[PDB]
Amino acid sequence: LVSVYDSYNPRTILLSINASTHPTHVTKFHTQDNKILATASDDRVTRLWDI
Amino acid sequence: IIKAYQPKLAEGNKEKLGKFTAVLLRHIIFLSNQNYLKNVQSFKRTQNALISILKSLSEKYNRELSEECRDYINEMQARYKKNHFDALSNGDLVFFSIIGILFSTSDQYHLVITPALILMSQFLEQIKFNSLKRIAFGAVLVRIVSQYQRISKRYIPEVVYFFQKILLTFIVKPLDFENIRLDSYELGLPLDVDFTKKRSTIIPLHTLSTMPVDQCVSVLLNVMESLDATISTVWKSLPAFNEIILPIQQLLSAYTSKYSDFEKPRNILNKVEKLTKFTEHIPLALQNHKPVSIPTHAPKYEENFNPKMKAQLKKERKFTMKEIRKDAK
Amino acid sequence: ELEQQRLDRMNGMIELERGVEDLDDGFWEN
Amino acid sequence: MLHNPAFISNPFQTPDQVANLKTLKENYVDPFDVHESDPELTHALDSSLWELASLMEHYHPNVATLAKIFAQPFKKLSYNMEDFLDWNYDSLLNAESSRKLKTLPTLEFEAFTNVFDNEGNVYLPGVAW
Amino acid sequence: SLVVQEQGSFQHILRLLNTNVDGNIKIVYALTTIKGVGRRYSNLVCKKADVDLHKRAGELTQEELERIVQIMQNPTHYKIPAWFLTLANNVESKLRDDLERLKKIR
Amino acid sequence: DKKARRRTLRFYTSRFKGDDDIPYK
Amino acid sequence: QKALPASLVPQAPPVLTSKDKITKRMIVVLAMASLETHKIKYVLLNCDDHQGLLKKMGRDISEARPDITHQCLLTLLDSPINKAGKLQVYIQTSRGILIEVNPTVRIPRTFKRFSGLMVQLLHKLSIRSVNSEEKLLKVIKNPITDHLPTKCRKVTLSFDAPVIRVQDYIEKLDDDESICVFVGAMARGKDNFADEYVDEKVGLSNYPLSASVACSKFCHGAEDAWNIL
Amino acid sequence: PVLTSKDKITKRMIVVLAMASLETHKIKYVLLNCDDHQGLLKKMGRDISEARPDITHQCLLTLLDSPINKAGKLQVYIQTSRGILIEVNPTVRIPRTFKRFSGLMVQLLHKLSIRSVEKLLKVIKNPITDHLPTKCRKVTLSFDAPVIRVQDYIEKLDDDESICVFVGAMARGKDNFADEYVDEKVGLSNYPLSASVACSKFCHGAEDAWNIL
RNA sequence: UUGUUGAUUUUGUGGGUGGUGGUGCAUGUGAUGCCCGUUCUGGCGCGCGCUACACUGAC
Repeated sequence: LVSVYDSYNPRTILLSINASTHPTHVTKFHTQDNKILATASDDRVTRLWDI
Repeated sequence: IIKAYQPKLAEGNKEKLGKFTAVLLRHIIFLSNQNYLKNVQSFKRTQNALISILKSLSEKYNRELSEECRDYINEMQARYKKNHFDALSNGDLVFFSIIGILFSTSDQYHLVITPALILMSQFLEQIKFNSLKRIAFGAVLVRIVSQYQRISKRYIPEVVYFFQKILLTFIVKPLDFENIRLDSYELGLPLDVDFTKKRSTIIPLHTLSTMPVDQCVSVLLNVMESLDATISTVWKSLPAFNEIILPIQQLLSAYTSKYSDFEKPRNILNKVEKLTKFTEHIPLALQNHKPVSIPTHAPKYEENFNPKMKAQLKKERKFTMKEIRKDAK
Repeated sequence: ELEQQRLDRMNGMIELERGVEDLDDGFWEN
Repeated sequence: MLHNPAFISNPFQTPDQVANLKTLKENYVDPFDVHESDPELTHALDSSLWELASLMEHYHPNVATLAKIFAQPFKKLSYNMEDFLDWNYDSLLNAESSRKLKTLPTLEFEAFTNVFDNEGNVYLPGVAW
Repeated sequence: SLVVQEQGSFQHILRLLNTNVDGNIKIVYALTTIKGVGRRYSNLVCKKADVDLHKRAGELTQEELERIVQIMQNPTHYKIPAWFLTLANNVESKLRDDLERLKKIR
Repeated sequence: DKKARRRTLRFYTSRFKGDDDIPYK
Repeated sequence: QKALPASLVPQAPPVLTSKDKITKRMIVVLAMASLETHKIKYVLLNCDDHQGLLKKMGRDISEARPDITHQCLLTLLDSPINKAGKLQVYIQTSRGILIEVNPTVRIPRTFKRFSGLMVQLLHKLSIRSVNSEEKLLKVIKNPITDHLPTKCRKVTLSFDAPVIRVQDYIEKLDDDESICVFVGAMARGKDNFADEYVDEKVGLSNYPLSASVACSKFCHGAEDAWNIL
Repeated sequence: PVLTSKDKITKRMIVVLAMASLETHKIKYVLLNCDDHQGLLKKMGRDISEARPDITHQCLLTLLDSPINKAGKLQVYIQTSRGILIEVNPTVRIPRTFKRFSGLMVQLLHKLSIRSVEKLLKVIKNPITDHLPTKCRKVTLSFDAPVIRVQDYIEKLDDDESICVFVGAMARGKDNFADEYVDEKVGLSNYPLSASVACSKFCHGAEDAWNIL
């Protein structure tokens, strides 16, 4: 599960996505584009998600 | 002795014969240990006859026999625990034979077989097998365990290990089998043996005590004859037949290359090629599990539904309150 | 029946009719 | 390794798909290399574990039971390794003698005339007194 | 390639006091499941054991588990305060008598 | 060395079918 | 090529509930169910056990058979589709009481006990599990329509309607949608109980069908259609 | 036409309801039930678990009421646990209520046959095989047996032959009641199947395979 | 061994038996078909108000 939190606001989950059943080791926001988020998993597929 | 102490003659004769069943078993073992090369025929007339008597006794005194059988099993580790093969004798080979006669070897768990099979497997691996007498002793053990699994056909890894080293021991290394651990490099057969004469493949027990080339060759033939039977019956059915037989194929190939005339490995090899050809070696699939149904729950209810004394005491008061309160008005 | 009794035991029927799986509880722990 | 789902047969599966599996079935070859010393290059991950399947048929009952776990769902998180490390042939026999369950010793209905072969029915052919 | 963390991996389940305790649950409330241990008792045991109250049960180390054990079994030596650790039938018969004699009056 | 790791791992260690009816009482 | 799921242990599928409207499912509405309680203890009124009493009630004892409702639930509840968690059952009593049946329930196979359950549900408005963990039989507020999924197809069993293959029928339907089948546990009567809610009526066989037989036949096609086995 | 055991040529789906727990006891003789007569069965030593006849009533209702029966392509057989083999005339409409069903079986067991003024229910002599068609395929319902599509099974079988489905009315027991007579055992669903449900599936499959509709 | 009594039993080992068992059938009979006890001791209806079913919440 990949979770997005508003910085300095731990209480509230802004967005939760289950990328894969396998562990998700890398989760990086795209530097150019805000909307899209990239995730890598032990599933070996690096899905590109969006908010 | 059995006739003089039948169960009906007097009370307690059942116990005396039951103890006699254990006593007879040790006598059968005891005679085998004794030298009998002088009078093998007379020994054969006694040795089988006593076994037949023991079979009748075992049919009624299996409990007493089994207890003695365990005790002999237990004792011989202790002798193996100090003497190793020097503890092992002809009678021990005889013993494992008698157990198969008088007990069901084709059981997943049995009182006497399972201690015995584990014990024989220990010899098939722990023992050095560094002398012709020792190898010949191992050859008998392999045959006994093979008969034990004559129907069950369970897989014994020690049998695989024993065949590999013995085959390689008689070819001593050729520098291409470094994964097999040998215990004697001086037992290599000479190149001059004919391997076409008809040599008896039966190993007499009495010859074990006495123990040259012909004796080495006969032991080799008996061992590999059991090897061919093992491939045909047990290893063929196993899913890993190709992996199990692969080291054996190379060893048999060395026998043929060094000896064109020597025919048995070619027959075993050619047999082995046929088994591998027909068998389809496929990726195994075992985690294909039956789906699980949704959970089940029974309902709780009353068979006769209805629409502690202190509560009743309070209840009756209220009814009494209402009447009495009316009464005053 | 003797033939049938033998077949069931090759499959793991244990006579005291328990099974082989019952025999493998606690064995490895101690 | 324990199972390749591509080789499973489904009942509803269409006959053209049924034919395809045989072509996949027939052309398979085990790619695991035993002589390669590099664990990252043995191509083990593409092979399958047949050797453990044979261990399910091991003569010892309990040892086979351990091999049967791989045919059972992997509910358990892990197995305590220290309970299985120091085991010996002596321990197996000692544990066998010290068995919580006791069974009845039974007998073979089959009858063998001679226990060893000569130099009717022979229990141990190829061995003589 | 070879990395081993000395703390050890997160433990999904643990066995404390002959009881299975989920690593996921908070240490204080994961410790309540044991019989006789409530929220306050678990809190105080954690405070005595010097275990941070922002930790999950799975993350606990062996020494912390042993310490909380020793706190539980042997409370007093760690100076835990002691405080912290037919007639109705007769009345019914009397009422019934009263009611019967009340009917007698009426 | 075994005895040391025996201690540590101690903490680590932890349907009606067909026509069957509900129980009588 | 695709990576296997992390956990291969078989897990029970989710138990379907009225709150969840997205998932496709098999809805079966046993309309015109004849269930009533009356003090003698309350006993589920029966055509054979109680005819003098219902005569005093003035209702026809011909339509006083809770048996037909009982057998239909056994077949529907025991079907593999139920075991797969793709079927949820509703029961509409002739008197206007709507009952939701949890897929996990195990109603007593014996009819006499089944009467004991129904008097409890009608009076207590709910039925508890032995372990007290879930709502198995609950009475719910009418109309039935709100309890149905948002996108769903509605049909009734009509002998006079055209005979259609249930498998081909389900196959041609969509994948987001679901199916409702309004089956009459009523013995005899005009097939207009669910006319208000249903959009079309279909026939399952040329010959007359019992409610237990028809519901079983319909669900088997769904298992073939959805590949439930 | 109404099929009869005398006629063997006609293709038909036979269903054998083996291990049927139908027994009559007189304190007057009445059909035994698991719950109605508990202490009475205890006096016999027969466990009340296997005293469950309405399963046979349930299987008969779904079998008899199936469209295939209306098409005259199905006959039902009941082999009682006691060893009594019963013919079911396809024309019979057994009572829907169990209490009335019990009154039929007691009459059938004692009188040996039920006649209406052809015997609707009649007792017959064992073994089953003589009553079965001369050319016929035999199978049982086994959970361990492989999952097979009944529609797929019937399609590949020959036409002139006939199919027997041995369904065990017993709530629980080892599935060997018909092993002596049957040649292969087949599983129908991955999940457990009740006797009534399982026989209904075969009726549904045979209808689709033979296009009974 | 009985309850005084005299071999009628007792003990140990093997061991056959369904039988003062029912129900029908054929002029009672049938190597008939089918299956498979004794005596006592007890035995509410109609109405109100308040609290919960949590994250708009608990601490």
